[PDB]
Amino acid sequence: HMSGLSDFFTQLGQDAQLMEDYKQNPEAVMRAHGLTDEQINAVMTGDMEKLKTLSGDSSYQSYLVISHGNG
Amino acid sequence: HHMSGLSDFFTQLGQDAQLMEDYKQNPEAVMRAHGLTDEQINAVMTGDMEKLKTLSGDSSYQSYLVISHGNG
Amino acid sequence: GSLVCVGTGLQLAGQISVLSRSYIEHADIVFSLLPDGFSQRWLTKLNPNVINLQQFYAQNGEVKNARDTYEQMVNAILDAVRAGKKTVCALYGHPGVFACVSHMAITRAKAEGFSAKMEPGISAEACLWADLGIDPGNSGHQSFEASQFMFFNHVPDPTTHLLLWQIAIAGEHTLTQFHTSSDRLQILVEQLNQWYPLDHEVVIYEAANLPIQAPRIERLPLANLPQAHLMPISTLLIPPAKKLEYNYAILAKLGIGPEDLG
Amino acid sequence: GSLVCVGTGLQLAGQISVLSRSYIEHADIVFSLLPDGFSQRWLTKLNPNVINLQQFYAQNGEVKNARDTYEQMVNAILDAVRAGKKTVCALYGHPGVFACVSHMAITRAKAEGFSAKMEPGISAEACLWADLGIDPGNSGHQSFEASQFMFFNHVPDPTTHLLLWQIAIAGEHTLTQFHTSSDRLQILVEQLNQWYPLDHEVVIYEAANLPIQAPRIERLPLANLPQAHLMPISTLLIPPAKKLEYNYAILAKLGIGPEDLG
Ligand SMILES: Nc1ncnc2c1ncn2[C@@H]1O[C@H](CSCC[C@H](N)C(=O)O)[C@@H](O)[C@H]1O
Ligand SMILES: Nc1ncnc2c1ncn2[C@@H]1O[C@H](CSCC[C@H](N)C(=O)O)[C@@H](O)[C@H]1O
Repeated sequence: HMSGLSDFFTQLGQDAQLMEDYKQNPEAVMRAHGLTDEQINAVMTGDMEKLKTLSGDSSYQSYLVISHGNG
Repeated sequence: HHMSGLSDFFTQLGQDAQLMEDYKQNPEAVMRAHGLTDEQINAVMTGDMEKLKTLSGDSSYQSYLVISHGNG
Repeated sequence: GSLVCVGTGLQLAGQISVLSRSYIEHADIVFSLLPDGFSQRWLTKLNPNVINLQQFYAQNGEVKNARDTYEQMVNAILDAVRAGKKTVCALYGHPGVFACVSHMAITRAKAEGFSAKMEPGISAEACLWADLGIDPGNSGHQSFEASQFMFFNHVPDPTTHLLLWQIAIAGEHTLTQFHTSSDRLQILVEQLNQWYPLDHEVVIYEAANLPIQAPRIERLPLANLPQAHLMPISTLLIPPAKKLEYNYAILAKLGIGPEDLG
Repeated sequence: GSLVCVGTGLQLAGQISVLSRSYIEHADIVFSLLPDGFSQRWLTKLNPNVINLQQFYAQNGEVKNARDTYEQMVNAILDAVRAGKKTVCALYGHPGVFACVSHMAITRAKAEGFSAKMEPGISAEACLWADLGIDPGNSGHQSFEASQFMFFNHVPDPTTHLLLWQIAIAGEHTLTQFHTSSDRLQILVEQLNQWYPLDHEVVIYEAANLPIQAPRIERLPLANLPQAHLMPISTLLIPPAKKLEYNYAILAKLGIGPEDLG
């Protein structure tokens, strides 16, 4: 399910022609890239797992504090 | 020929990390290996290619900022 | 071996340099620090031999220093280099912009006499200028870490476009959790209110990581910041509060009259 | 028609984003402001349908309103768009960093109801951090156009990494024509001396434009800057002159002291 989305998102972010065709008709362009009705819907509504991973904000913030707090 | 050969080569070299690693190992050998003449290799090795006609439009940009904040 | 640290930009797949993409394809081993699974899947298809560096962040049941977190990451990268491997680190955005792991690894690799370099990438501020149609050179530009701006003395030039990075965790500390993030942001607003009106429009910016989503460009008065939902990927833009004024002292030296400035 | 402004970075062919390269490939027509023949040749082979905007710069001497130059560039771009062409405007580095043409063209295209956007690129800022292994986030970062710093009132934060762009033409004006350029940089040096001592080490930086050349990273005392040989591509880096000091007032509001930082 997410393996097909991932491969379609990679092409879409690289191809300027696909980016334009997608803008004009996103539903029809996703059908033509072999994407299920579940997958189309999830993209159109925005209701789709973002797969966000642990950001290093707190580690970078803390490191900066520890660096200039040693003087 | 001279300028076309240098442009094609530079373009390839700027795009390919494999080629760029080899060029740092043996600059003469890699250039010689890509059909560049000794005259082309010479222009590169301790020669020109830099300090050659450029136009970065800094004057027109600095003037634009001055008159757009000049409030006159 | 060797070390090349590269940025993949913020957008999936399309925002990397042709050269940086080339470095990853041909790398013997890749150490990744990417923000989501889509970009992790994309990297792995480029080069299968990927070691994911976020295993080195504190996991469930652990508390870990930034020092030990980074030391462990650098050590892992340097082990592959020590083993004679053509090693590439793949960070999101620009590997040397508001990130220290790559700088640290490159410093250590050179010290041990290995060849190590950083390849610039497209950072969040680079995305911001494009998405908000703002020129940082127009009236100048300042970037500060939001917490550094609170803990240390940074005096901003309010003629400039000011970026406060990592705005979500502004003033965060295991000893300041008696304050809510809203409470800390209220303290930051009091501080900014020294140069910026409480009704001064600021922008919460979040560059898109996927090509199917628009960026977050939320405009709101400075006073409403404490009630904003902020993400780890939020950057705060504070446009100029003041028009540029002529520098009459330096014009006088140069012999220019203000009326002669177009 | 549509408009997309892209940047090619500073390094020939390899520093352009994969997606920015594709927009050029597929464009019906490309308007270029590339600085040199090598990048012009590379663009040409990607897409032969190129129009050079460099023509619109003052040609018969030097008395043209910069607003008129840019007005004509924007007009030439919009004429291709108005004719229903997939228009792409290719700039060096980042199309929107210390440049106004792309923002202007995109503003006027939007205002005329055309699809217009800017793709971020790798700027001279971004190359500097990588080449000098400096993190703008470490103690903060400030960017000013050198001449804007002299003619207008900017306050530098000497705890930050301060960049003066277009350093070569610092103080250039029709009224300063007969100034010797060392005279102009000497005034800038005196001005900067309010915050930076004269023996303070500064860096003249020039990112490489070709893969066969290493960057210029010239360290020298601020005092020697007027004697320096400077290029249109020169950027001046002024590292911090001061350690970060604790913001005691904000620390007390948060309920922590300096001893808690570290
Ligand atoms: N998608 C995004 N939109 C806006 N800012 C972002 C962002 N992703 C990261 N950032 C900024 O970067 C901080 C993390 S530090 C890492 C930044 C990264 N090296 C870069 O070049 O952008 C965040 O707290 C935020 O301020
Ligand atoms: N090769 C280079 N190395 C260092 N700075 C450079 C440079 N090319 C341009 N610059 C800087 O940029 C100024 C021109 S304004 C154009 C900047 C371009 N849009 C960018 O993203 O970088 C120069 O005066 C200088 O300050």
